Amino acid sequence: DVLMTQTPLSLPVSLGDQASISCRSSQTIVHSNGNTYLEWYLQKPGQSPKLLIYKVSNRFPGVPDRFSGSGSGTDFTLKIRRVEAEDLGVYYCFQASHDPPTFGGGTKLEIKRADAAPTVSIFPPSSEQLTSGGASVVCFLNNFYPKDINVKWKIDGSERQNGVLNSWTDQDSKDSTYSMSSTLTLTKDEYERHNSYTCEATHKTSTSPIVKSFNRNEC
Amino acid sequence: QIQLVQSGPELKKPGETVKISCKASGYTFTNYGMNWMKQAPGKGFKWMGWIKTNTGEPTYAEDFKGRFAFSLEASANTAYLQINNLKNEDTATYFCARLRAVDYWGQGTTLTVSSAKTTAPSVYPLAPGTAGSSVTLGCLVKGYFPEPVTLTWNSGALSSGVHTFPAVLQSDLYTLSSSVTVTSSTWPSQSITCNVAHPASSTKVDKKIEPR
Ligand SMILES: [Ca+2]
Ligand SMILES: [Ca+2]
Repeated sequence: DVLMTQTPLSLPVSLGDQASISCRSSQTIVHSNGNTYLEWYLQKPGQSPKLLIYKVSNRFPGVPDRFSGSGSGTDFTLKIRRVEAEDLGVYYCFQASHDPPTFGGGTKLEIKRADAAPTVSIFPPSSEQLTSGGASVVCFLNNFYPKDINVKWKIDGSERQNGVLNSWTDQDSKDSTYSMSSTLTLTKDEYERHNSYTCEATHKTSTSPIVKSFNRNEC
Repeated sequence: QIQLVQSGPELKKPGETVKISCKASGYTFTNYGMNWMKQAPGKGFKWMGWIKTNTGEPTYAEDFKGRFAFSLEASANTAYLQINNLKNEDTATYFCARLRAVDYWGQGTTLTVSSAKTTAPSVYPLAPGTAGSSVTLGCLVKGYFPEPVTLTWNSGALSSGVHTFPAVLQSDLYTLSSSVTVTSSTWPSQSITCNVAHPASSTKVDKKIEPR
């Protein structure tokens, strides 16, 4: 099996800059007919892969001139001339020269943008969840960059670690930020034993934590 | 144009058999073989094998010989993938793709192999919520199986200021959420509605966000 090592594993680049993805084969990859069947694909979190480049350097219809392929031997490169936001996704090289055809592991392209602090909001369980015996406290941290952020829950002043579920969006296509959802699930009985619920976020954009909180008796 | 249309997502129990269809149009089906690819949850594409569309002669990758069968109906411009005796690790998205050197891909068919049953979600409105400049509302979609759920706001009418978060497994069941940010001079006088669809269980839920 020919293996395909891609480099790098993820690629942060600014708009307008240019990007280089490398794909290295563990054996030469000339087919018995003389051609090198090396392809590049872009996959977006939405979709199926779309062909960019076939036979090393040929562009597929409708792929813009900004993408170009080159290489030889065991060493292949995809260059992305003028990075646009639409170029977000995961790039793969692929060889169909020797069976089984094999893929590279993928490179993740991220858009490098300026730091942005999260906008944090907090929501107590709805009335309707509480009748089911359940209580999720939800905190949204919206539109921030870079992706790295820590979120802490406190209950009546006390850090709570278990029952916390986090979820990140992919990078937005409009503004290149990330968002995240943090949920603290409790029984109704445990939810009703405390008064104050706090969502605290530590982001490189500030040394002080952003705190959002509510008291069950405040409104 | 050229398209490859695959059948929809599937839930099977370990041990069962799936057949997944790949329907081509836009070209002479019999001139171009059809590949099958597996994308396991996470990263990675793996080639399963190919089938010569004009003779129905298949070729399987080493790791795919035995439980897997390629077939065609020509006859219908359809190729099929059957997977027998399903285990956990057959959980993946399956693609058909045309040409030896491969060019066009189908849109993929996700297979979930699980003994967890089809289960409808509950939808909870998240209000701030009752009495600046900006308000953020949300929707909690709790306890469904399998993926996916479709979540829109109003009826697609709100697209701006929307974040829908990927589903996470919360003891056997999925949870997802969505937030939407609107002008404070909008809500609560213009109604805001979270519309949830769970095609597997045929659930359609509208939940109005009421101030608390
Ligand atoms: Ca940028
Ligand atoms: Ca099941």
